[PDB]
Amino acid sequence: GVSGSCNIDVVCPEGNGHRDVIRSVAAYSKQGTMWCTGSLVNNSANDKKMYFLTANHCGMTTAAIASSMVVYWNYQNSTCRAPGSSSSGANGDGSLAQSQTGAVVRATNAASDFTLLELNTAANPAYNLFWAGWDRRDQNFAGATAIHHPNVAEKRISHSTVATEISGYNGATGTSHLHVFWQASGGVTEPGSSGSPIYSPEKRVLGQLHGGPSSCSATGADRSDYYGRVFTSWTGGGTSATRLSDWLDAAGTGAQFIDGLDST
Amino acid sequence: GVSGSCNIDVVCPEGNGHRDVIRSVAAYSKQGTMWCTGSLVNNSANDKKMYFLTANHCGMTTAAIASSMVVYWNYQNSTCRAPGSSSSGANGDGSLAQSQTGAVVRATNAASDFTLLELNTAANPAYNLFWAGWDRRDQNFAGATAIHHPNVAEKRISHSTVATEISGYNGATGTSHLHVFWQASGGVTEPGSSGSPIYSPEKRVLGQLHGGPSSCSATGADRSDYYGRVFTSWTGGGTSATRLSDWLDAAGTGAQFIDGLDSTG
Ligand SMILES: *C[C@@](*)(O)[C@H](CCCCN)NS(=O)(=O)c1ccc(C)cc1
Ligand SMILES: *C[C@@](*)(O)[C@H](CCCCN)NS(=O)(=O)c1ccc(C)cc1
Ligand SMILES: [Ca+2]
Ligand SMILES: [Ca+2]
Ligand SMILES: [Cl-]
Ligand SMILES: [Cl-]
Repeated sequence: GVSGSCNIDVVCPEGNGHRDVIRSVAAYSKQGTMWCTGSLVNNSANDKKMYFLTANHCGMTTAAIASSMVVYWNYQNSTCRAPGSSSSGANGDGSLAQSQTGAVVRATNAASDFTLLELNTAANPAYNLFWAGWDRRDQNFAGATAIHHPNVAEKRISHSTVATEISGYNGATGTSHLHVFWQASGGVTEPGSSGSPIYSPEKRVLGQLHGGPSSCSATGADRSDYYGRVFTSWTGGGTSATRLSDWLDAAGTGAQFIDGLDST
Repeated sequence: GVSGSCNIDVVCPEGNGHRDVIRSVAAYSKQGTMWCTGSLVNNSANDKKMYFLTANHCGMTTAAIASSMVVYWNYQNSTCRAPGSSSSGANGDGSLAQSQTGAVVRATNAASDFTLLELNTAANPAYNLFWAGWDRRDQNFAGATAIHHPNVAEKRISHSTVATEISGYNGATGTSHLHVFWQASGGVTEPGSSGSPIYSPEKRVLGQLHGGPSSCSATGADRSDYYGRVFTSWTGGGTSATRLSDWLDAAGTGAQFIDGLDSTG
C-alpha cells in the first residue's frame, strides 16, 4: 500500500524497542475493503483471547459487519525505506497472506471512540502474535509510541518524545482523550491509522487513534493526534457492551495495568 | 447555555430568511446530559413523521439510549445579542420547557457520521415545528446556512457565502462530506453543534455536522467544518438500517429533493 513518505517502516531501527508490540497490530478490511487498524490486547487472565481493539468510527459495530471482517497480520515493508524519501511514499512490498476472518463485537462506545472485538479464530502460532499490555491509570506520560497502518498500508511506527496531554477530542474541554504530539520531522498518522494503539514507554496500550490534525505536511501543534483513552473506555457507557472492564479484567483482579503476553 | 461569542442568535436579523427551518432544529440530552443537536426532516409523503437527523458520533445508536433521550425545542435567546460581544458569550435566557422524550433508531452509518431517529411522540402543534426539506443531489452549492446548538446552548445561525466543496472528513480523499467555509467574523460551530443541519440556499438539508477545525478564534481554512452528506447517507451502508432512503422516501417516489412541511400544513 501507499502512505505518506514521512512515515517510518516498523522494520527500521526506530522499531528496535518495540519488536513485541509491533506483532500486536493488524490491518483489516470492512465488507471487503481495506479499512482501519486494530491491535491485540492481553487480559488479566493471560489466556490468549483474541481481544482486538479498534475505533468506533471505523464502523465495526454490528454482528454482521464483524462477521465478514478480514484481519491481516504482519503486513509491513521488508526493508527500511528512508523516512522522507520517494521510496517511503511509494507502494510497499508487504504481504497480506497471513489473515483471519470474522469477529464478534464485545463492546463499543462513541465518547472515547472505542470498539473491542473478539476475533473468531484462535491465534495461529505460525503468525507469531503478541497480546499487548494496557494501562488504565489516570495520568499522562512523558512520551508514547504509535504503531499503525496509515492508509491501511504497510505498518509504520511514530514516536512522541514530549509529554501527552489529557483533553477532549480536538482539544475540547474533556478527559476522554490523550493528545499526542509528534516530532517535527517524525512519523505521524493518517486516515486508515484509526483504531491503532498508542503505547506508553512501558509498551502498554493507553488508547486507540480517533483522529487529529497530523499529516506529513502538518507543522506545529497541528502535528498531533487524539487517542480515545483506555482510562475512559474502561468504565465507558456503564454497561458490559459499552466498556472494556468486563473483557480485559473478566476475573475482577483489579489490575490497573498489565504486561503483554507472547505467542511463545 | 454558554457558547462562543462570535456566534449569532437565531432571532437576529441574520435569521430573517430562515424563520421556517429554524423551527426544525433542536437540542437534546443523552442519559440526562445536554449532548448534541438534531433536526426534523420531511419525507416524500409529507406526513409529519418525527424523523430526526443527528450525528452517529453523538452515540444515539442503541434502543436504551434512544429511549431516554430528551429533545428540547425552541431553545434560543429571546433577544439578538451582538455577535462578538461579551453578552453573546454569556449564558443566554433560552427556555428548555418545551421538550419530548424518547425515540427509536431508524438508521445509522459511520462513514457519513449520520443517525436517523424517529421520535416517539407526535408533534405537539403548540411547539410550532417545521419539517425541513432535503436535497440528495450530487453537487456543491454557492453558499449554505447552519442552524445549530453550539455547546448544546441557545440556538445559533452561521452563514457561509462561498462555495462548498466535496471531500472526505478533514479534507481527506473522498466524497462523503461537504466542506463548508465560514465567514472571517461570522458564526462557526462548536462541540455540541454536531448533528445540526447544513441547508442549501433553498433551505434543504444537505448533511449534518460531523466536525471540523472551526472555532471563534479559528482563521482561514481552519474556520470551516465538515458535514456528512445526505447524498452519501441516502445509499449509506446499503440496507434500510444503514441509510436514509427507506425512511425519507418510503413511497419510492424517486424524489431527488423535496421542500419542507410546516406544522400549519
Ligand atoms: C478513522 C481514522 O482512520 C481517522 C484517522 C485520521 C488521523 C489523521 N492524523 N480518523 S478521522 O478523524 O479522520 C475520521 C473520523 C470519523 C470518520 C467517519 C472518518 C474519519
Ligand atoms: C460531536 C460534535 O458535537 C462535534 C462538533 C465539533 C465542531 C467543531 N467546529 N464533533 S467532533 O469532531 O468534535 C467529535 C467527534 C467524535 C466524538 C466522539 C466527539 C466529538
Ligand atoms: Ca460542554
Ligand atoms: Ca426498503
Ligand atoms: Cl485510502
Ligand atoms: Cl469522529
